Amino acid sequence: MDMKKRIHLELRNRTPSDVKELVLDNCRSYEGKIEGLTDEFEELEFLSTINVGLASVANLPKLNKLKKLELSDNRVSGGLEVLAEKCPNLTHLNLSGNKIKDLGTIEPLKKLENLKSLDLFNCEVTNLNDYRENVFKLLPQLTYLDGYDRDDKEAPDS
Amino acid sequence: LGQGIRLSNKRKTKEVIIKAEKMGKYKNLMREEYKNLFEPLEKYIQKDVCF
Amino acid sequence: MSLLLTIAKEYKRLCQDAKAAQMMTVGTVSNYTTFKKWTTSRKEKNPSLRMRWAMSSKFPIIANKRMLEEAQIPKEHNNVALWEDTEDVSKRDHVLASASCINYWNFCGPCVNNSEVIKEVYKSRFGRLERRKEIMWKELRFTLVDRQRRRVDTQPVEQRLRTGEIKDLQMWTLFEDEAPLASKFILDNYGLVKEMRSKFANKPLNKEVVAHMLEKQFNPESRFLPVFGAIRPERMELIHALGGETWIQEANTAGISNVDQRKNDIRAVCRKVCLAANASIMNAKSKLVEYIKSTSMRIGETERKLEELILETDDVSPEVTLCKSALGGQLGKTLSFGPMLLKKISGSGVKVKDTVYIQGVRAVQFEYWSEQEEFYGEYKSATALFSRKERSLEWITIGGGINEDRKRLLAMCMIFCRDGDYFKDAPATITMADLSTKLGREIPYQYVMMNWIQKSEDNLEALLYSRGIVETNPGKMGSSMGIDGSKRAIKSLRAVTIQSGKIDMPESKEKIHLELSDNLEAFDSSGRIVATILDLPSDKKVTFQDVSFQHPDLAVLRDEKTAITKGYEALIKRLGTGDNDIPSLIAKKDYLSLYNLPEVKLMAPLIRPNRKGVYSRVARKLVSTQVTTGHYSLHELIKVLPFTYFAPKQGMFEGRLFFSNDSFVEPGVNNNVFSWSKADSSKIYCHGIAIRVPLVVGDEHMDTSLALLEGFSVCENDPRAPMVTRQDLIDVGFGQKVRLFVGQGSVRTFKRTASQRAASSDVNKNVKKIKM
Repeated sequence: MDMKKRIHLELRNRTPSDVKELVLDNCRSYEGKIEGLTDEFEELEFLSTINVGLASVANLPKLNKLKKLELSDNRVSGGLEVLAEKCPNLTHLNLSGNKIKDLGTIEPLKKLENLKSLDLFNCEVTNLNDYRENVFKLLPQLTYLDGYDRDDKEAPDS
Repeated sequence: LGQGIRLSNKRKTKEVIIKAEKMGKYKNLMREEYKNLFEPLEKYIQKDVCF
Repeated sequence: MSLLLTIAKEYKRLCQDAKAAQMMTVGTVSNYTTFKKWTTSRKEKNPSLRMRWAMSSKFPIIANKRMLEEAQIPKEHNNVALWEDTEDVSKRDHVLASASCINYWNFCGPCVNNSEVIKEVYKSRFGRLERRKEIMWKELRFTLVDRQRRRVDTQPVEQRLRTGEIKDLQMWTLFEDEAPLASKFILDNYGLVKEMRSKFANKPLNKEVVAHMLEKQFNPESRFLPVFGAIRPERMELIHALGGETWIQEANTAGISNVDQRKNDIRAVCRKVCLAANASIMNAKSKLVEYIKSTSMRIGETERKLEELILETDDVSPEVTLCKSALGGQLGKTLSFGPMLLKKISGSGVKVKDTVYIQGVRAVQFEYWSEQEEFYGEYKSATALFSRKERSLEWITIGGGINEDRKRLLAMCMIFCRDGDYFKDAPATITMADLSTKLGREIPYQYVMMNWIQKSEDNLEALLYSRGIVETNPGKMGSSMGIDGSKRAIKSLRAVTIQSGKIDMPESKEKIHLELSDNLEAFDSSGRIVATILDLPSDKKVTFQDVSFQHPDLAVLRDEKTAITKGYEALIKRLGTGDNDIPSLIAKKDYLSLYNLPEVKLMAPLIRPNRKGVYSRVARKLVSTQVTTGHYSLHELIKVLPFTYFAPKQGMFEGRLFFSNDSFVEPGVNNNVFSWSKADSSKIYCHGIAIRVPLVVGDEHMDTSLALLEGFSVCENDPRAPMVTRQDLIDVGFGQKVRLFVGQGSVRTFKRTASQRAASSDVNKNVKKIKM
């Protein structure tokens, strides 16, 4: 469909200032660009955008109370510093299914001191040597990676 | 002498095959490097071999 | 927006006038087309001359003005003019310019983000290019060529359609907002439309161009041309660069476009179903129609109905003819007598009776035509032109290239004309058993002699000997044929002519509506037979790929998989409109009433009994999760529901859901038992069989009103109901009414209630109730 209509539909007369969750999976966004998002969404604490032909994060507005994001199945690559500019209170992140080549693209995420878990699956970076260890040495605050902590400690349900 | 040289047109759609004994018959076609390596020895050739 | 307000102001100003008002008030909208012609009418005799006489000027071109200002197109860039403020007489909103302007735009003008969409717009020509690049050329040779003329197709095309099926397709992809009522071709071919729409949606484009290109993408260009060698569209598109009257550029082009495979598969399926229906004795007609409509096949990615492809193809075979006749499909005036081909050029006649004695005295009636007629004939690598006259082969000419083919064609022609003494006194070898009636179905002596020839070569030799033999006169040595099929001999057959060079196939753009009998023999407004079931190979076994024989008789599965499939079918049929159905319950979020459906109660016995509770838990869980929110996938509930009938329990769910026959389905991944794709969201594949899901509700994947049209229907007009758009159409309640705009200049009233039946049954039955 289109993120615009999808959003206008999810907003069943509700103001964009009292919601705590949103989902936009199986949609489309022209030019891989956000469309319909604003700073009006303040109480939002979760977001899910999956398989929407996304390629970048540039129109994403400032969301502080947000603490979990999902961008899988898209082809984003390179833009990972806004997260500090827009969502510095973020804790859970997921990027499995996107275009990620090296670690220099990952370095900005160190500034997300509130980060706890990250999910990278099916990406090129995973096909390197000593990547989990090097990443942990890069992002020390982090504890979970793709659902597994140091020593391969399976993470709980929730 | 081993298997003789082969010929070919530009597009390579046709390819002729000749034996060694007759390379002295088409020397005017073979490349230089293959030519300069053949004339000085034509004296020692009898039918298809080199004395 | 403001543009909309401007359009309204312009409409107001225009209605203020009297003539414009009279014309926009009187008559219907079709008048527009007429008005489109009375304006901007001007032609020229020799445009080349006027083009050299105009381009020799300063500003020979017109162009928009605001587009140039917005584009910042200057004037007198480097002392060279590009345009000057003026107003053409016709447009009044365009300005003169020069061709240099066209370069100035191409070199320092506005650039768009992407333009690869062109490759889709002109897909046919990029396909031409690719097919060309994948060729391996070969040597060139000189010689004379036997170029035969005939009607063929030059444009390779997949899913060839008609014109009425396109004028609609050009709308649902491009200009949907003004789309007419949904036609059957749309409801059937949903994935096709979805595909064509995914590419040309949310794009800056000129749409008329796209429509024209789609017409070309669905048009096989049929031409009457000289031809040599094999006949395939992949070649005819570049025949100009393969050979002429005196030269030939050899090249291999066999492994491209995978076209004829589809046709041979279709003909094999037709032969199969024809034989099946022939197995019957009194209803082969209805049996065949049922086998047809109960069958489908895949084309590339999409699945198409057989009866739909049959009415689009042009394979003149004794199998396709029968089918196209059963479905009332008109066709050309082409005959078929066994493997050969025939076509009448001129003449007439009428049936007549005669008899022959098989062995001793055994009278058997055989018919012939009492007049003079002329016929063209085409067998493998052989052509012929002959004439029949009162049970005799008057003359014949041949232009083939083989002796065997030339003898077989001659023999089949002699038979077709009942020429010879055998038809006057049959041989001893034949008997009453070989006569006819394998199981009761008679056989005319014609096809009898046919199979008698195909049996042994010596029968063929004797038949040829039945034709007069004489001594090859002088001069005619070249135009003579021996018994072996030699271009010359000392003694040759009677009334025969040979020559080098095939015969030019005739042509006629005519159509005829024929019929058939209970014995599968078609007739054409006369006693002539165009096709039958004796003219095809006896039988053969084949394993058809990507096909759906959803019919009991045409099925090989056991009662278990068949029961599973029928349970799924029944469970899907509850996907219609009205309460007690799954859509209304989902809308009401009554995820519980689904567990109590009767269909799950009928499929329950098939569940593995030792773990039915555990699976049930998982299923109910999934359902609630999908139902409570609204983010559900209709293709998973229909799969997991059959397990929710029992009571939950405790246990370890491995990940699979087994039935009682060691066949499982997995919730999220497609398998042999239950598969589907986001491309074609209107199909469900179970054990290879296909199932058509109705279009009543649309989940996250389906993203238009196309998925709702099978839930709506027309009703008596009610001015009280509101008028809404095609997008808010989803927010209505099952059983409600609403007014709406359709296509152009048309308003109607719709109701979200479906009608299960189609006209095929309600007419035929009531008819059969009249012949008593």
